[PDB]
Amino acid sequence: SGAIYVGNYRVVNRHLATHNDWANLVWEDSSRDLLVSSTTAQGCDTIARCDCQTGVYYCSSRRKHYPVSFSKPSLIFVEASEYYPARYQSHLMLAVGHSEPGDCGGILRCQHGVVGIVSTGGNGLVGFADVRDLLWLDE
Ligand SMILES: CSc1cccc(CN2C[C@@H](C(N)=O)CCC2=O)c1
Ligand SMILES: [Zn+2]
Repeated sequence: SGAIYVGNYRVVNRHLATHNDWANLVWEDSSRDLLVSSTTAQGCDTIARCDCQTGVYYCSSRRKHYPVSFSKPSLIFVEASEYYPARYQSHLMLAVGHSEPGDCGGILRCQHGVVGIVSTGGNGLVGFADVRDLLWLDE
């Protein structure tokens, strides 16, 4: 679990979105595993606007943050779940690091701000859904 709070918006993994998130829906993209809902309070998280490939993510299954090198956002094949059939997920970045399904939503940050949230991982892997291209989050 985990979410980004910026302005009048809440960014969550689409597969973890609640009934409240869907009744206050602003935008969703199944191919990215992202959903954005509107909120009654103002958020102060800062979204990074950069091409950083290094940062730190929160891993809830270890109660720890880990520094990682991560790939550029791209279409990567992801295996099936009760949430999705096997498919290409877009705007996804991989790093070598620990992750388990309940780790989805943990934030990845660089010196410029929030980069994305955990959404994948594998055998050692871990994947992050990028949010840096969502320029409208700031306005
Ligand atoms: C086996 S480690 C791991 C870590 C994070 C996530 C997963 C698998 N997964 C993929 C998600 C997606 N983005 O399609 C949907 C929900 C889900 O459980 C495995
Ligand atoms: Zn950066």
